[PDB]
Amino acid sequence: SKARVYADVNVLRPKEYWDYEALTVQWGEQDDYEVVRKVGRGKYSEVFEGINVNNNEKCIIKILKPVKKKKIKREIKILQNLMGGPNIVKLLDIVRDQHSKTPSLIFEYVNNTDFKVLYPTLTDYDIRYYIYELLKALDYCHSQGIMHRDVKPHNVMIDHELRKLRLIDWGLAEFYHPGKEYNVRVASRYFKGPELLVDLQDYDYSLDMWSLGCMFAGMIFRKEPFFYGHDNHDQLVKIAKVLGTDGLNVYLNKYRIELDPQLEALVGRHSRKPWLKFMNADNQHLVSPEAIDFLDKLLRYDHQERLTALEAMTHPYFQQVRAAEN
Ligand SMILES: O=c1cc(-c2ccc(O)cc2)oc2cc(O)cc(O)c12
Repeated sequence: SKARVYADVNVLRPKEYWDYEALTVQWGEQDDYEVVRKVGRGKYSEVFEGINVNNNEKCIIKILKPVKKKKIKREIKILQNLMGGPNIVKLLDIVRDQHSKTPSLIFEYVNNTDFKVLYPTLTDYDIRYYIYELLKALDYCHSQGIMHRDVKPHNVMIDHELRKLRLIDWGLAEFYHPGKEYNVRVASRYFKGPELLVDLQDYDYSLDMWSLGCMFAGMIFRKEPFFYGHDNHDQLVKIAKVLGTDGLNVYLNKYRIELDPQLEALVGRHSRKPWLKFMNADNQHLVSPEAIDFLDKLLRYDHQERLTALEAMTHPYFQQVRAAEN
């Protein structure tokens, strides 16, 4: 399998662009940036609101947990390559503690509201707006040869006052090369595409569009997370119970993949559940025919069948957002 768009990006570009292991980091001054308060954390980092003591402007200090050289260089290289692209978080500096060599990444500050409290307040129009802004970031990173591989609401910072969105945490992101087999242990469980769950390793940018579809379904149906599996096997079961197993079998046959007998037994056989079955009184004002058409075009087993980010942005679902911008 191969990406249907942007497959040649890293091929045309000089090796320096994608050869992240050859990067040599130029370290800033640790002292320039002071921690004000903790804002977040995950398996690989802790995140603090900070102050640049020179200009007294706010920043984000991302303190990395013990990480291998290769992986830190990958995140840094991707951030540098993408710096300045639409709605991509801006990496401003890279610093380290002299004693322990603990690295911190320094970013622009976004006055975020956590999705668990933000998303339930969003109007129909705001959902269309913010999904469009997120699509700008994804089309940009894909156009630059990069898959994010961890799209989820936790990685989308929104200053709802300034209507500003940034796609953050490029720590799982990778360069796309035609024919390459990737680790499937990427993306957060609830946002893992079928490709990850059935061990299809030669995946591409389309993985992010599945994750976006999950995020989107969660928003319009007010069911967060939308596919709620307890482990990676259960995650495929949850998907199969929505999309149906008939669709799953054609997919598996196309890419000549056989499931583990344990997984096959858990998946069983399931009818397709139409999208309107998720509609209720609470989500009613969000679940229009255009929303459904758009969602249906993202949540496809076959990664080659999903809308590209560029296509998604042209969907009639976003026509009002485009018109406002034009
Ligand atoms: O402005 C923010 C930026 C970041 C951030 C987190 C990881 C990155 O690679 C880059 C930026 O995380 C946050 C996490 C929060 O809970 C709140 C934030 O405002 C931010």
